[PDB]
Amino acid sequence: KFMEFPYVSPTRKQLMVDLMSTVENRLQSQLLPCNLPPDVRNFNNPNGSAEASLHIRSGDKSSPIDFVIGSWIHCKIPTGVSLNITSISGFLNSSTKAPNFVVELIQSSSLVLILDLPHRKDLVLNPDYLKEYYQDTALDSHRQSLLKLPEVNPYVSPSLFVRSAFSPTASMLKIDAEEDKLEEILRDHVSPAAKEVLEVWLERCVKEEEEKIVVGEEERMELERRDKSFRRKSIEDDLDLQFPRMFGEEVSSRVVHAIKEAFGV
Amino acid sequence: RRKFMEFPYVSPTRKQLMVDLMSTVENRLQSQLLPCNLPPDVRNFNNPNGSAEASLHIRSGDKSSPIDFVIGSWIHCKIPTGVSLNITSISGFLNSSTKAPNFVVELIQSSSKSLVLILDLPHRKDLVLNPDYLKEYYQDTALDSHRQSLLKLPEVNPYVSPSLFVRSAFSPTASMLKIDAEEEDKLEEILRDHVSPAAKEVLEVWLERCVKEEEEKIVVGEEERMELERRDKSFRRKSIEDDLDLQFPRMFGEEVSSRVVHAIKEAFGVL
Ligand SMILES: C=CC1=C(C)/C(=C/C2=NC(=C3\c4[nH]c(Cc5[nH]c(C=O)c(C)c5CC)c(C)c4C(=O)[C@@H]3C(=O)OC)/[C@@H](CCC(=O)O)[C@@H]2C)NC1=O
Ligand SMILES: C=CC1=C(C)/C(=C/C2=NC(=C3\c4[nH]c(Cc5[nH]c(C=O)c(C)c5CC)c(C)c4C(=O)[C@@H]3C(=O)OC)/[C@@H](CCC(=O)O)[C@@H]2C)NC1=O
Ligand code: NA
Ligand code: NA
Repeated sequence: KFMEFPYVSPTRKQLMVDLMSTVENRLQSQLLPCNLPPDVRNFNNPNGSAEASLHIRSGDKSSPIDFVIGSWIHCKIPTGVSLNITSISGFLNSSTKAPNFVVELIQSSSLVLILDLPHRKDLVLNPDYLKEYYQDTALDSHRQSLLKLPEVNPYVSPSLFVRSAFSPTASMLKIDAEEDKLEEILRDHVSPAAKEVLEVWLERCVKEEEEKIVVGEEERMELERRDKSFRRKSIEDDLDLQFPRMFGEEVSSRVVHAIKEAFGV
Repeated sequence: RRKFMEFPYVSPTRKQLMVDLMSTVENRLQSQLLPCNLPPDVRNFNNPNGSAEASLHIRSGDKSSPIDFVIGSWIHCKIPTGVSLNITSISGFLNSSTKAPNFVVELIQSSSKSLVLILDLPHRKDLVLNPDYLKEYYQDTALDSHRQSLLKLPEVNPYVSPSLFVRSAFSPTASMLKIDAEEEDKLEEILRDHVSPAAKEVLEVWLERCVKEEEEKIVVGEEERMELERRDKSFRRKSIEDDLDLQFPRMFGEEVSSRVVHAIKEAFGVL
């Protein structure tokens, strides 16, 4: 269990737990046991400059879920600075068309937040999917709400892919600053927002009893290609050239092997 | 009784940018632009009461040309609020004989508070599915530089549209900007010193890297061709039934709208 969240702050560490828990609970009926070798559920750099923990529960069949993943990456920058990442991502299989789920707190020095329900179909070709999963809900409210905060501004990634892989309502934020209020921000706004978002994913994207015969060979293969494309790109950009570094060639390869396998790539 | 290239109600700087822009297009694509065949009724029109006045300019592309058609326009309208709305724009649309990006530049001044600028090379293929399309037309270029460059200016800020559709229909490098204040004096400087160069450079990459002659002998495969067709349909469809279908009957009265919306839907090839 990576539920320890060692290096993070209590407030941050607390959000990750509530979030992860809700996930595993509201979904027990459809999630399988974590079947990762202890060698992957927890790993670090030989020299001890970086430690991490992974948690991956795959979905049962008949279930709309492909798999879920939680993790925290703690590293020590040779510049004396410490990088700490904590995330939770939900991936759906092609038996469903509904958006995925992702929340991430990223802090190298301020703090970067990523909260969103990643669309799984082209929104320009499918104007109805846009209406169904984003207009109707209130995903945009959470983004705008967080914006009002003075020490909170829009975060635009250096990667164009990242920018396009996220939905129009996705919350990509850079919260500048000074513990004190930061933790207040997390507990009073971020968490409420993050939990609300996850809420919509569960009750409207995962839970369901409508999809008879729907999603035919073509539309379905469409999804598997797009999901595959996305999953591969993101692993080649975040792992392939960032892991051999943080934990040495020995580790990465085996951890990235597991992941690429978990991701079907 | 104003012509398209007259741009009556806006300012000199804005008016000049729109003229330079449309002319560069017309001059640089002489070889493949067909002349405007819009009836007088559609080139220029207004609401019988005098509240709204508009001018349209559409040049369809010849066959063998990668161009669907280019359209230029300006809408002047006086809101029951006592305030006036002015929109000027130029869009370039490519047909299925190519996969290359489209082109758009729009200036929108609803209130006397802010001028909204929309400058982008709208993508025509899904970027997550086609990462190479993303690398070819966006990374490789310097399109994002225009966006962050213009953003440094204190008076300039991000403009996030009420419409989720609009938010997705644009490329990640698009410049969706909200330019501050009515400090006429400084506004005119920005458009003159920054927006103009930015737009002409953007239009420049469209002309020489999306449209550009060279070996245009590249045939869009059978299935890629159909996707483009479908996605272009969807986009145009949405775009018109959102901007025109809900706003025109209001601005110029049912009589004119149906006439101009009909001409537009025809040039966009929709049903
Ligand atoms: C839907 C799921 C996901 C999305 C959308 C996602 C997005 C982003 N991750 C970044 C980063 C990142 N991620 C990880 C972990 C990780 N990545 C994957 C990918 O498949 C997996 C499975 C895992 C778990 C093992 C590390 C170690 C790490 C960085 O060092 C990097 C970062 O913070 O640098 C400052 C950001 C790129 C930077 C940018 O904005 O230009 C970008 C925001 N990461 C997702 O997991
Ligand atoms: C590739 C081409 C185009 C793109 C991509 C495009 C995008 C946008 N137009 C908006 C608007 C808009 N457009 C027009 C004219 C017009 N629309 C079409 C559509 O097919 C045609 C053919 C024409 C005739 C030339 C009017 C009158 C009008 C508004 O009142 C509205 C606006 O700004 O209100 C403040 C924005 C809505 C969301 C927002 O507020 O951010 C959004 C940014 N408009 C294009 O023309
Ligand atoms: Na703010
Ligand atoms: Na600025």
